[PDB]
Amino acid sequence: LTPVTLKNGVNQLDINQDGLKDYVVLAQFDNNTSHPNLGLTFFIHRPDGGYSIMPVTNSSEFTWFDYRLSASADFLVQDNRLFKIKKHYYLVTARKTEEDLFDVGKVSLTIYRFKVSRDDPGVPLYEWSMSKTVTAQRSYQSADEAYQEVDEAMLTR
Amino acid sequence: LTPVTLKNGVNQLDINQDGLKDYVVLAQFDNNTSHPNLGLTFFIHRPDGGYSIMPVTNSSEFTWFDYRLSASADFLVQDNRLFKIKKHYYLVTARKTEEDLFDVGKVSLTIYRFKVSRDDPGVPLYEWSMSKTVTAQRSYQSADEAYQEVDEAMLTRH
Ligand code: NA
Ligand code: NA
Repeated sequence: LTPVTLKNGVNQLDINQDGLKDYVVLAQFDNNTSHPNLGLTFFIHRPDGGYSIMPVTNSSEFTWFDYRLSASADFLVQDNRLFKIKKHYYLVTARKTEEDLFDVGKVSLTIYRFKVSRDDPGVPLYEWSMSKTVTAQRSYQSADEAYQEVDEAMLTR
Repeated sequence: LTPVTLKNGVNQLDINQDGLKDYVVLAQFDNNTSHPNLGLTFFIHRPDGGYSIMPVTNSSEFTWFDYRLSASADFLVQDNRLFKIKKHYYLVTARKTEEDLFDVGKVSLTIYRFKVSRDDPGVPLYEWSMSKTVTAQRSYQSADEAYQEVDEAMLTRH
C-alpha cells in the first residue's frame, strides 16, 4: 500500500494496468481565495491514441474537487486521494459527515475501484465505482487527516 | 483561418501568452455510444508551478464538450474550436440555435478571449470571456461546418 503523491499538472500513471500511461492531472480552481480547491482530472490512454476523460461518479462533472467550508479556515470538508496496491489504483474520498462541519467530527472514507464497462449503451467506458464506505475511527478537524487510517484491508474486498 | 492543430491528449500551448506553457487537453468521453464526445480542458501554468483549471463560461463544468442531438446522429449541435491570431488564442463555440436542431439551420459563433481577473472576489482568476457572438451567414446541418466562416476580423476586438 502506497498513497500516491501527485505533482502539479500531469502525472503519468497506469491506472488501468495495460502498459499505456494515463494522465492524472492535478490542478486547482483559482477563483481568488486563500485556499483554492484542488481538483483531479483522469484521462485514460486508449490504444487508438485517443484519451478517454473519466466522469465523476454520480455527477455530470469530469473533475474531482476538494471542498472547503468557506473561503476562510484551513481545513477540508471533502478531499480525494489516490492509493495503489501493486498494480491496482483506488480513489478514496474523505468527507466530514456531521451537521456542524466546522467542528472536529466524524469522517467517511469512500473507496472507489476502476471499472471498465464495454457493453451497455450510454454507460461510461471507464469510471470510478464505489466498493466500500467506512467511518474513520477518530474524529478530525480536516477530512484529509483520516487518510492516515487507510490500510490494505480497508481498500480491498 | 486554419484552426490550431491539436493532438489527442496534452498540448503544450501558451494560451495567455506569458511565456509559460499551459495545457490544452483534447480528450473524449466514451460512453458506449456510436460517437465519442470530444472535449477540451484548459490548464493555465502559474508562476508557483501550480496549474489552474479554467471553468467553462456560464457553467459549472470544467471541460468544453461537443454535443449531439442523439446517440447516433452524424452531426454536431454544438462544437468548440481553438484559433490563434498572432499570439492571442480564441475559443470559438459553434451552436445550432433553432428549436428544430435536426434540420439545416442557423448557427451562432461565440468568440471567447482569454481574461485574467486578479485578486477579484470569488471571480475566476483565469476565464474565457465572451468577446462577441455572430450569426453565421449560411445555414448548416452540423455546427462545425460554420467554422469555415471564421476569420481574423471575426476574432479580434479592434
Ligand atoms: Na493505461
Ligand atoms: Na501561459
